[PDB]
Amino acid sequence: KSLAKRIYEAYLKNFNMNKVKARVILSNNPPFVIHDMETLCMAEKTLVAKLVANGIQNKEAEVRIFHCCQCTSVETVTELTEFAKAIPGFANLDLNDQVTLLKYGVYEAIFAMLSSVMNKDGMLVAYGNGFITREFLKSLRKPFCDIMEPKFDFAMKFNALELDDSDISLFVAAIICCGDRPGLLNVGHIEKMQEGIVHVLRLHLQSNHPDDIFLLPKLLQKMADLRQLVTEHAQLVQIIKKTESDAALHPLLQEIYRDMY
Amino acid sequence: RHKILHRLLQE
Ligand SMILES: *[C@@H](/C=C\C/C=C\C/C=C\C/C=C\CCC(=O)O)CC(=O)C/C=C\CC
Repeated sequence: KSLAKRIYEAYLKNFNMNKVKARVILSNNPPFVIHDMETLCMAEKTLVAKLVANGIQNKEAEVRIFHCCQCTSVETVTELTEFAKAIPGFANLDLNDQVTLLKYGVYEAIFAMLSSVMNKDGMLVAYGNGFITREFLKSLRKPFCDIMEPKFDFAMKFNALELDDSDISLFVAAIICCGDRPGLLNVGHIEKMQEGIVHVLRLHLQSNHPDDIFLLPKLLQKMADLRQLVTEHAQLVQIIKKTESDAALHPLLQEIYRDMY
Repeated sequence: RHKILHRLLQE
């Protein structure tokens, strides 16, 4: 019972974006939406964007989006390591265990986590300051279009559940710590951790969503689906670095990506 | 092999 709240509390501090806020905003002005290249350039120009993007100058709309995407990943991955630390008994794990879980984990956790800002119409950007059309993301020249859509497809089915922030935190913690990941020093401590974290979900679902008694099976399924998406994501990212002269990968992202697929 | 990640945890 203590474990569950501790994850919720840890999750709340670490992540700027939570489900309530994304849903709520969607309040003097609505988040500026980008449905077009023209709109993107103007959105790109504005003071907030300039402040928070690292001042990217690439000259390719598709290239800038892919680089702009990266700020979110680095930002999320950094937050994920902190979340992992908060989880009881994660601190214990050996550096090979902690790092290995994170490298596989960070992208799986994000995709489930990404959903809350996501909408069938669009996804929130710049801490909710901006909205980008799903159509517009899909329009971008290959292979840049491919990355956003399946994540959205997963997002549509995943959103439907539907999970409070407490639910996610438990889900996320489970994703982060997996016995299966390659090269783990100890299988038993992670597996023991998973059981604890996963058990909490079971107790949690019964009080929280009495209306759905089957949530855990469906929720568990998502991890298998998520695993494929990271594989699919990884393969795509690899394409860009080889195919495109222009695209650039953050040092942290390279370490995570390398050896993952 | 994972400089950034080791640094992140240790700080
Ligand atoms: C830069 C332009 C666009 C940023 C668009 C999307 C990034 C959001 C999420 C990406 C998440 C994960 C990436 C996955 C990966 O690459 O590995 C700045 C800009 O103009 C937008 C700012 C405000 C909009 C009003």
